[PDB]
Amino acid sequence: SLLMWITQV
Amino acid sequence: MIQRTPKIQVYSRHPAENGKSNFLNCYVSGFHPSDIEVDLLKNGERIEKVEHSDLSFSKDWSFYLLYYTEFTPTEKDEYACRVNHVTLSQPKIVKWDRDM
Amino acid sequence: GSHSMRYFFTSVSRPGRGEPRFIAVGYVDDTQFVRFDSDAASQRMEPRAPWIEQEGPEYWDGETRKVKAHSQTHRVDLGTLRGCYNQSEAGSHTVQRMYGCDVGSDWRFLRGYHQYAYDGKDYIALKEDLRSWTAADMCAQTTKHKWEAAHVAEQLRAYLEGTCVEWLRRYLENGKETLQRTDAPKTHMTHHAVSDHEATLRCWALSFYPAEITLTWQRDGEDQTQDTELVETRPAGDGTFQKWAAVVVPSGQEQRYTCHVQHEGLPKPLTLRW
Repeated sequence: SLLMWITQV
Repeated sequence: MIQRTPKIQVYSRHPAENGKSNFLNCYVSGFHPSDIEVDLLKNGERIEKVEHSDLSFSKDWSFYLLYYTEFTPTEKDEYACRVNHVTLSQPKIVKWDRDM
Repeated sequence: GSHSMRYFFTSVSRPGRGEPRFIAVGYVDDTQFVRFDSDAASQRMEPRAPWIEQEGPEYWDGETRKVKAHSQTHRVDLGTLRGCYNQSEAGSHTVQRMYGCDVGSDWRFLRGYHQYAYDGKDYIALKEDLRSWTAADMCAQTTKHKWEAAHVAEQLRAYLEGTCVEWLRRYLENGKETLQRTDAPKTHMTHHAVSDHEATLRCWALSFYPAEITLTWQRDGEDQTQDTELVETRPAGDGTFQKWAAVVVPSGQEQRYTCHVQHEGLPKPLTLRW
């Protein structure tokens, strides 16, 4: 359910 | 930085009836940053068994949460909610109106 | 009615002593179901709604690892955004992040979200087209190009248009007894004297779910949408919501005014008068 691939700023 | 002063609502879980047990709520919302101090008062003095919900915020990036205690409303005693925040130079108090 | 699933992430920096406080909450409509807190004792993805406890340990282990992944991504975002804006280290800062999807009454995709904010101000947000971004200041344009070079929006469209919708459908089915109920608002009205030549009428609505409700006053028989006060819908503390609306009425004309309540739990909109 949670997003696996999260991207930094 | 740019901040918002918290919005305060003081109300009861159920319609207030003298003598019958109820819950007193203080709903602080729409503030930033998240660090906040909320107290519930009985004729001025602070209530010590104050529960509170988990910290939350809506999609407009402003936080909200709910404080609540058990209380028995009566004709004489006055209840309020003292909230202190970064945007408040002094604590802001909102007294409880039975029909509000 | 329509439904939504939203994930909120907040990492606040404790300058000097203390690692960034990281909080992650998941929502379906208005209720939270999952939560992680750095200051909590479990250090895991804790459940907050009854229906998700159908998920096995494979779910809770995968979600916990992903939360601790987002914890470090935002711990670097604090240092990255503190250096872009050139700010002090003794001052605290807050990064917030939200992504989710909405569906209609037929559980079909409507629109997705992927937004970011720094200290409560809009930093960067995914537009309606799920392609371009909205960057105001230059430190968000730096992130805009960085996400364009990494094809972030193209990689997220698979989650927003599919993975998010699939899990929301499972959540609405496993918790259909909780997420699909409609509690009709218990209504009443009070009249308190304000002064001479006027008096107020307060139209109440209590113990309803979901929070979406419409309270409009009608003065035989047009809406009084301007000179009416309308408090924000507030939680009652037991899963339901409360809201009221009031109008100031000259004495002797309280019977000409009337309140109208519109809610999902009502087969037909109600109408009350003094």
